[PDB]
Amino acid sequence: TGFQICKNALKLPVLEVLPGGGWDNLRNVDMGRVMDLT
Amino acid sequence: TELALFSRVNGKFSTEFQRMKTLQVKDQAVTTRVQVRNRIYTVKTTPTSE
Repeated sequence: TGFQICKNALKLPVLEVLPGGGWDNLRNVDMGRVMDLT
Repeated sequence: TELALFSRVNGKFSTEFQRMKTLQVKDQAVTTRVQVRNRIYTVKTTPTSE
């Protein structure tokens, strides 16, 4: 799950915001991966 | 003043002057700056580390 391979192949920077990640609605803050991102 | 031709011819001038000049300048500057910066870029520990 290391994007470094093709971030190295083609020189673009990876997007920072990503949806596949849990989120606490009470504390209102991101929590952790849920949907895997390859 | 005074004069006469018989008994009383004199002269007088008791001139006087009183002056008192007082100044009082009073200046008071005051400056006060406060300014504060903040940045964050957060970091969490993975839920499966050992």
